Amino acid sequence: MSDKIQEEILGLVSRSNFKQCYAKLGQLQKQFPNALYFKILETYVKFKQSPGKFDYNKLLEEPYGLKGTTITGDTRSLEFLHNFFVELGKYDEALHVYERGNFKFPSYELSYHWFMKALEDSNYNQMSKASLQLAKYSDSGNLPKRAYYFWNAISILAVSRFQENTLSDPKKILLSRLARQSLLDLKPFQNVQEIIVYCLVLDELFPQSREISEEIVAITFANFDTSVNLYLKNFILKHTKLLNSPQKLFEVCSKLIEKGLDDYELITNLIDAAYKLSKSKDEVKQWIDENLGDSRNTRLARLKLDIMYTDSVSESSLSYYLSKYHNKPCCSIDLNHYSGHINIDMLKSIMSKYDPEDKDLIHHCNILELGLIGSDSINNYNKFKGTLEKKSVTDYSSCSTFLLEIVKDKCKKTNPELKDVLLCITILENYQAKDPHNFDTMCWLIVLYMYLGLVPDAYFHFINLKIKNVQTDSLDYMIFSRFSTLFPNKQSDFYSKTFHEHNNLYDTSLANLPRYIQVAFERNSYSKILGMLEMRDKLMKSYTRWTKTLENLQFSRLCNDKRGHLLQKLHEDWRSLEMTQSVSFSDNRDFSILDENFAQFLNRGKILEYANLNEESIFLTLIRELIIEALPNGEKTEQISALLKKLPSINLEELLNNNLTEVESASFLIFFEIYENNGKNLHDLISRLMKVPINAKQNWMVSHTYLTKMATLKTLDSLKRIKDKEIQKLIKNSLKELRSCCDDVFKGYSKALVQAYEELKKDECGNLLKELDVKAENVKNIKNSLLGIQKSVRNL
Amino acid sequence: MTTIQPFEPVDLFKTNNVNLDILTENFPLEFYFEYMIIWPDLFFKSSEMTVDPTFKHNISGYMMAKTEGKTTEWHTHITAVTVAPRFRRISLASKLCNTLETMTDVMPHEVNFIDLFVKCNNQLAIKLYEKLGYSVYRRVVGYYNSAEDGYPDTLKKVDDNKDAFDMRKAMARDRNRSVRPDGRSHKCYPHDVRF
Repeated sequence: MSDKIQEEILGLVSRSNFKQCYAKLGQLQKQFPNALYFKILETYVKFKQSPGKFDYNKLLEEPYGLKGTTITGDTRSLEFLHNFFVELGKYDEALHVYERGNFKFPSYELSYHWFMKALEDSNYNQMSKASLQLAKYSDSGNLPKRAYYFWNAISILAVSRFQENTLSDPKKILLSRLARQSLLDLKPFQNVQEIIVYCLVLDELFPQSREISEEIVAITFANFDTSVNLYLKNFILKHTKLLNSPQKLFEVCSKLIEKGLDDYELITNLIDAAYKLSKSKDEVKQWIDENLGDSRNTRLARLKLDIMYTDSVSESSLSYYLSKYHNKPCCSIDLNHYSGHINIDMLKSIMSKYDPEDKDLIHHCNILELGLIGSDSINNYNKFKGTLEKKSVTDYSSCSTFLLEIVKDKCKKTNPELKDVLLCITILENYQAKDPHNFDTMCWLIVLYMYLGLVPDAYFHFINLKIKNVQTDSLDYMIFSRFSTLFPNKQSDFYSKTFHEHNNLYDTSLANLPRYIQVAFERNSYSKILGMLEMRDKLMKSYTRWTKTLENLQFSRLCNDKRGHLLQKLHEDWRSLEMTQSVSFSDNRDFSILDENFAQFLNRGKILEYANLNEESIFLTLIRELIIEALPNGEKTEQISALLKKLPSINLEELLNNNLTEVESASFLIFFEIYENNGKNLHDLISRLMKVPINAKQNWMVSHTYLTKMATLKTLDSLKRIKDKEIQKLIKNSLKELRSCCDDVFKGYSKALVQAYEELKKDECGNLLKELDVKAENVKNIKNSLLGIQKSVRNL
Repeated sequence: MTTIQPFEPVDLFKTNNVNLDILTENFPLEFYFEYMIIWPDLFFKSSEMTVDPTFKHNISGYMMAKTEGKTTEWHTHITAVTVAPRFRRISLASKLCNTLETMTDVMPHEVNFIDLFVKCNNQLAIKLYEKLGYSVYRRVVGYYNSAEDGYPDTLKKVDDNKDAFDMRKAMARDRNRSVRPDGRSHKCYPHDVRF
């Protein structure tokens, strides 16, 4: 009955029909004079009608604020107060009322409710307080009192890892002391998870403590007698090494290895401990081989023993490992880890000793990466392109290493030419026709098209990857980054289906996290909680998560779509970040999937300038979108003003150029002039925006520079506060040339590609094309894709 | 070199090097959470210390399992096994299978046997499983039937591209009670597999 009123009142509040809300609440008031929930509803309705007309301090600070005295135990009344306080950005007072409510009316239900809602706000300090209240009143609860004390420890662990800024220096020691003593009083531990939390509490809240390491080592080693646990393996390995006890390290490794754990970390620690125990090299080698047999680690343990005992890898141990793995993909990384101790010629001679029949495709790839022989990708691929027709369809071909090496070499140039970009496209497309499931070359074909702006053929690749769930956050950045200025086609499956299905991670899965968080605590899966705690934090700060919403706001603006609902979610997302008291963005993009050294390759590669997006660029784009909402009101907001100070205290012009494109930099300065300076300088500012050249060599900038101009002008047209006649003349006149040059630029872009194809057929590109045993693909197909983009751009 | 490491929930962002494989399923994000909530200890990954985490993901694979059944049916079920393309055909798939053996044969699990479902046409997996001591117990007709395919109506019709093998290994404590040499000739509906 309480809920049924809530949406009815909110629905009438939503439709701005506030008049009958008071009477119906008054009817509820006369029936329920003591129901403070209706009193909270009244203020909520009052604030919605006119936020600037009702005194927040008089009506909310004194009854319910941080000094609030009006304290009630009704869960619904407190929930609505927390909701309204969060809606006002008063997160401190939002969770303050529940602590006071639990203080005035302590109960297992109210403490449980406080724990849940504080969990939603990521206030790890509050669950530490909330869990303790549950422990005292655990008598009426469904869980043992020992569970809640661990919950306090986990919450303390939560503050230590992610909310260390919220603790004063004396408080850290007090909470550290509290965490250990609560878990000590519950000894003996009932299960593995309880042991892990105590070890987790000691490991990070008492670092570099000698007695802490010994205590953890003792208890974990005792549990190893009957059960095998990997978490305790991590605990015992780290602290025993800190103990500087080679005898204990040898015993621990020997105990776990004898139990069937084939781990190189155990082997390395066994190897390191034996040397400090002065064990002979042969004794350790036979002991490892006797207990572990012939494995990848055991063969490579001998190489580790060679470096530790002789500072150089002996030919006996290396050849033994090369006896089985010379033609394996893992040979590359294993020998590279020891490249500083291995003689290259001695390794080279062994590779030349093997039979040419054993010198298979993988063997040459291992040769090519080791630098033993000069790059012969063209011949090696030609030699091994015969493996393409005999390999399994689902199996990946290692011939990509040859072809990608050529692709990388050309792409290492700072300014790829039009023919150079097209040259790599031709090579990979034929290989991808031969190797449909090979993501290594297929990802590069994707990246090649996006730089040229050719979305439709690149999007044809994504559906074949079957990207879903976690892969959306880490791999959609090649395609959905800045999508509003590249492929603004609402009717396309690209946006209608692929984009919409990818949002389910953020709109649905992200909201479903709290339910799974609760069961983990209740099922005593405390160990996964801390890692799963990091999972949610990175999600709301994800680069892809923030980019897609802001770009969609521009895309909705570009297509004249409604933005009132869209902004509301942005404020909720912005509110969600703010209550976590850590305003930051999480770069979860997987740049390593394309190249090992992609970090060095991002900033120098113009091939990925469309994906060059940092925290400063993301934060700025949020500011521009937030200005859009505030401009029709014409009022400066403290929300925007405070964020402006958080920007670097440098010249604003230079900050844009380091994180945003030139056209975006001009457009960014456009919105500030009207917002900050009341728009006195648009006449010069708009002229500079139109003076931005649009040349056929700009590749993806051509679509970007056109649509950024298209997006910003449409905003200023729809902004009704523009009253000066003269600036109104140029804004519409500037649009005229923008509509006119819609096809002029594209046919120039279309024309420019044609000569590049002719350049490919001739000179060095043609000669290698004959060497490639690959003939140039037809021009007409990609032109239709480019003309298809021009087809959609006209209707915009 | 390969080291067996716990699979943290945030490691899902570091699994692209394994997840882009065509036969490796990227399960719904909720499904990844369910396994670690009830059975965290068996949710681990294979990592390479030779691969620097700063420049590239070092995860070579991840193993999902569960324990079901009662009394004689108490067993560990292997759900999905995957190995990164860079680390295949080097018996690392065998190591993870043996890793579940030593983990579940001792306390607190002490399971009677290990079972899993593999498609009948998956000859690559069938030879791998049978090599390590696993034995086929029954053929699950229509295990991978979609909604369009509907529920199988008869066990007489069998298709290798649709039926799955109830593909088992017996432990020492089982005394081979849960395995039989004639498991291929036994057929049952997907609903008959209840624990």
